[PDB]
Amino acid sequence: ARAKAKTRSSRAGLQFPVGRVHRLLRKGNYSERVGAGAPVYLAAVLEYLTAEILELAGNAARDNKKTRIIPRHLQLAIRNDEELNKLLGRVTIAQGGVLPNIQAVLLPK
Amino acid sequence: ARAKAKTRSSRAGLQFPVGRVHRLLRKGNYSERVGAGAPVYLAAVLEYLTAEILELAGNAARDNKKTRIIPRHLQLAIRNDEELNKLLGRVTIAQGGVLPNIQAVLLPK
Amino acid sequence: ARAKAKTRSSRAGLQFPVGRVHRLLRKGNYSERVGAGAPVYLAAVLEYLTAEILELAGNAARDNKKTRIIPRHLQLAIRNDEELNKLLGRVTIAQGGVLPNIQAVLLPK
Amino acid sequence: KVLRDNIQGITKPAIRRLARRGGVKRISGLIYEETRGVLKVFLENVIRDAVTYTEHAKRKTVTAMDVVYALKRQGRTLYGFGG
Amino acid sequence: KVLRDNIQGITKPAIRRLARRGGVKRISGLIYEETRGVLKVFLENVIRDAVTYTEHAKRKTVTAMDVVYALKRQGRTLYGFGG
Amino acid sequence: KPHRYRPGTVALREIRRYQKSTELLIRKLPFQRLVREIAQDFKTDLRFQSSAVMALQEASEAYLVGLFEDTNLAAIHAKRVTIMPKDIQLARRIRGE
Amino acid sequence: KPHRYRPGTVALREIRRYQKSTELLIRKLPFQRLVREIAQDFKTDLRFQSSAVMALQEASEAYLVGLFEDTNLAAIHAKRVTIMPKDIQLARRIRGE
Amino acid sequence: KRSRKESYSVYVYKVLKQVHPDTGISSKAMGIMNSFVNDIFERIAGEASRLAHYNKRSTITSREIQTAVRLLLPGELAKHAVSEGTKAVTKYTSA
Amino acid sequence: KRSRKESYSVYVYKVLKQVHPDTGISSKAMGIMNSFVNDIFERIAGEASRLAHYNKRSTITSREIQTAVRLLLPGELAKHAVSEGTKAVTKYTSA
Amino acid sequence: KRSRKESYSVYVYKVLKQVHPDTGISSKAMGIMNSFVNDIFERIAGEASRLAHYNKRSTITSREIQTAVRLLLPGELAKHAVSEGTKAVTKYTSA
Repeated sequence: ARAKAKTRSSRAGLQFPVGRVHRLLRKGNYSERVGAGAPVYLAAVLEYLTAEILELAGNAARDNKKTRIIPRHLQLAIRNDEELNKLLGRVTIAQGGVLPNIQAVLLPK
Repeated sequence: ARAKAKTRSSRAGLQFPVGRVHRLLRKGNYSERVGAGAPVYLAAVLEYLTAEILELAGNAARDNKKTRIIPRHLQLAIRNDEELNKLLGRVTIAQGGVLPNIQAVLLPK
Repeated sequence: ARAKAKTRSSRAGLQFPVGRVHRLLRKGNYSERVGAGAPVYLAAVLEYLTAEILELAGNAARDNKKTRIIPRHLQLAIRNDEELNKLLGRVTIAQGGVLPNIQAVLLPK
Repeated sequence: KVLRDNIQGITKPAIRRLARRGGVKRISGLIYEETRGVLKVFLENVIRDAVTYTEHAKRKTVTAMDVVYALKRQGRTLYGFGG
Repeated sequence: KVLRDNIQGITKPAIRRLARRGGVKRISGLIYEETRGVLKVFLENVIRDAVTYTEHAKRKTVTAMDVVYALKRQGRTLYGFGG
Repeated sequence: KPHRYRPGTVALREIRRYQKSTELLIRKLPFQRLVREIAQDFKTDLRFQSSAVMALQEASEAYLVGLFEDTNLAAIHAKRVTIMPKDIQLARRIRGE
Repeated sequence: KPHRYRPGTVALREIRRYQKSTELLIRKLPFQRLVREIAQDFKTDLRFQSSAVMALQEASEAYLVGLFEDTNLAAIHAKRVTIMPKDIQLARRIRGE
Repeated sequence: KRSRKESYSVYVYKVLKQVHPDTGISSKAMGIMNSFVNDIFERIAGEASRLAHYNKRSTITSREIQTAVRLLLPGELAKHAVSEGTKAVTKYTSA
Repeated sequence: KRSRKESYSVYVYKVLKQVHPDTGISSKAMGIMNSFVNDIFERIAGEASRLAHYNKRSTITSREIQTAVRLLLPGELAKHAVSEGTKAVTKYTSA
Repeated sequence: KRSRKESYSVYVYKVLKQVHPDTGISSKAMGIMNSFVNDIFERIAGEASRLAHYNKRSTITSREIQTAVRLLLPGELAKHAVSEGTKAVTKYTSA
C-alpha cells in the first residue's frame, strides 16, 4: 500500500535535516515557493562548513590535550582561518577570549 | 513487476563505478568473499584521490595559462607536493620532465 | 580396494611436501585452478634453492669448524654469493652480523 | 605512566658500536643526535604500521608477526621472526 | 639486420642533454662510456624481463604492456602506456 | 671581437630549457636500433610496438636522469662542479645496483 | 709509562670485533622504553611481545648499520675519513627518504 | 509539562563523530554552534530572498542558494561548499 | 568488429568537470591517470588480500580497506579518505 | 595440548642430511629457513598470479612458474632451478 518512508537527508546522505530546513524556509518568509534541491544544497553547505570548523576545533582541542571542545578552542580556530576570520570578524563568541597577540615593540630590548 | 534500475554509485552518491570495482575485486582474486562496503569505500577513496590530484593539475594548468591538463602539469603537481611525492617517489611519468631545480652552488657568484 | 597411499614428493623424488604446497596455493588465492605439475615444479625449485643455501651454510660452518649451523653462517653464506645477494639484498637475517669489510683508505699504511 | 625522554637511552657508545659495525673509523660529535632523529623516524614509520596491524587484528598486545608484516611492507623484510 | 655497436648510437651530446635535464653543470670526458655501460646494464635487465614475458605470452612481438610489467617488477613504475 | 659567453652560462640556459622542456633527449632511430640489437641477443626475430620502444625510452631517461641528480648531489657533496664516473658508481652502489 | 694506543687503532680493532660479533649493540630495556614511548603516541597502554621488541631492535640496528656503510662510502667519496650528518642526509636523499 | 524546543545538537554530534570519533564536546560550544547554524541559515535565506526579488523570481532554487553562498562565502570555502552541494543535489537527483 | 576495452574515461572526465568545469584535458594525461588509478587499485587490493590472510578472514570488508589506506596512504590523505569513505558507507547504509 | 601449527622442520632436516649428514642445525636458524622458504614461496605465487592474470588464465600451471623463477632468480640459479624442476616434473609425469 505504502512504501517505507525514506528521509530526504538520507536520500542525500547528509546529516542535516532536509525536512526541518525546508519547513523553516517555508515559514521564514523568503519565497512563496522553494525549489526542492535548494534546502538540500543549504544543508550540504552547512554541513560542510560545520564539518570544517569541527575539524579545526578538534585540532585545537588535541593541541590543548582536551577531549571535548570548548569555546576557547572555537575562538582559536575561528580567528586563525582568514576566510573564517573575516567571515566572522563582527561575530562574537561567548567566553572565547582573544588570540595570544603581542605587538613587537611591547617586547623588551 | 520489477524495481527500476538504480546504480549503487548513486546509492553511495558517488561517481566511481561500484559494480565495476566490485567485479574487478571479485575477479582479481583477493578473497573468496568481499564485504559489501569494501568496494564502495574503495571507489570513494579513488574518486577522492583523483579529484584532489585533478584540482592540483588544474591549479598547475591555470598557473601556466593552459586550459587542458598536460603530463607536464601532472609532473609539476605531483612533485611539488611532499605528501604526493612520498606517495609516488618510485613512480615515473611518460613525457613528464622534472621539477625546475638548480643547486645554489651551480648558480654564479 | 584402495591402493597404498603413496606420496607425490616421492613420486617426484623430492623432499618438500607436494600436497601441503598445493593446499597453500589453493588457499593462498592466486588462482581458482592450479595445474597439477605446478606445485611439483615449485617444490623442486624450492628444494634446489634450499639445497644450495644449506650447502653454503654447512661449508661456512665447516670453515669456522662448527658442527651446527649458525645464523652468522647463514649471513656469511648469503652475502658472499653474488646471485644470492642480488636475490636477497633488501632482506635482513636476525643476528646475522655483517660481512668483514674495511675500505682500503680506512686501513693504515 | 607517561614517558618523556627515552630517545637519549640510545647512548653515544651504542652509536659508536653500531658505527664500528658499520665500518666507520671516525665519528663526529654532531652525528649522534641526527642518528637519534633518523632512528626515531624509522621506528615511528614501522610502529605506526604495526599499531595499524595490531588494531586491525583487534589486539592490544603487539605481536612480532605484525612487526614482520610492517617491515616487509616497507621493503625491509627480516628473517628470523616469521611465524 | 645484425647490429654491432648501437651503444654508441647514444651520442655524447645526447648524454649532455640528459645531464642538463638532471641539472648537471660540468661533465667529464670519462662519463659517457661509463654511462653507456650503465644504461646497457639497465636496458638488458629490463629487456630480459620483457622478453621473458613475451615468450611466455607466446608472442613474437614485444608489447608495451610487457614493458610496463617489467618496469613495475623493478620498482620503476611508468605511467601512460595502458597499464 | 665576436660574442662569446663565459663557461657555464650556456649550461645554465640549457639546464633551464631542458628542465622546462619534456621532449626526448635521445635520437629515436638509434635508440630503436640499440633496443633491437640488445633484444636479438636474447631472442631472435623480435618485433616491437613503437609505443613499447617509446616506453622503454622514458624509462631510460627516467632512470638516467635520476642517476644524474644523485651524481650531482654526490658532486656538490664532494665540493666539485665536474662529475666523474666514480660519482655515478657511488650512486649506483648506495642505491644497491 | 702507561700505554696509550695511537688513535684509530682501537677503532679499527673495534671494527674487526663488532664485524665478527653478531649480538645486538643496543641496551635492551632502554630500547623497550623508547619503543613503548613511541607506541603511546599512536595508541596508549598497549602490550608488547618481547619478540616484537627484539625484532624491532634487530631491524633498527640493521638499518642503522647499512646507513653507516653508506655514510662511510660518502665520506671517503668526499676524500674524508670523518663522517658528518650531511653525509647521512646525502645518503638518505640517495635512498629516497 | 514542557514545550518542545528545536536545536541542532544531534546532527552536529553525528558530524563530529564522523570527523573525530575521539573528540567530545561541551554544551555551551553547542550553543555557539546553534547560534552559528541559525545565523548562517538566516544570512543565506535573506540573500536568497533578496536575489529572488531582484530577478522577480518567486521561487528560490539551488541556483539561487549557490549564488548566495558564492556571494557570502569566500573562495576556497565557497568552491568546496559549491562542490559538496553540487554532489548532494546530484545524488538527490538520482534518488 | 572490435572487442570492447575498459577505461576510466567517463568517470575521470566527469570528476574533472566537477572539480574544474572550465578545465580540459589531454588524452595521454588520461592514460597516465588510467595507469595511476589502476596501480592504486591493485596496491589497495593486494594489501586487503594479505590482511585478510593474516587475520584468516576469507571476506574483505571496509575495515580491511580502511586499514590498507592507513598503511599505504600517509598522513592527511588517509584521514580525509576515511572521513569521505565513512560518509559514503553511511549513505549506502541508508541506501 | 593445542592446535597444530604448520612448520617445515622435517623437510629442511632431510635436505640438510642430503647435503650434509655430518652437521647440525640451530632452531633459530630453522626459523630463518622457514621465513626464507615462505618468502620465496609467496613471491613466486605472486608473480604466478600476476602472469596468469596477464594471459587471463584461470588455471596456474608449471610453465609460468618456470617463467617466474626465470624472472626472479638471477642467471645460473634460474637455469639450474629450471633443470631441477624440469627433472622433477618429468619424474612425476612418469608417476
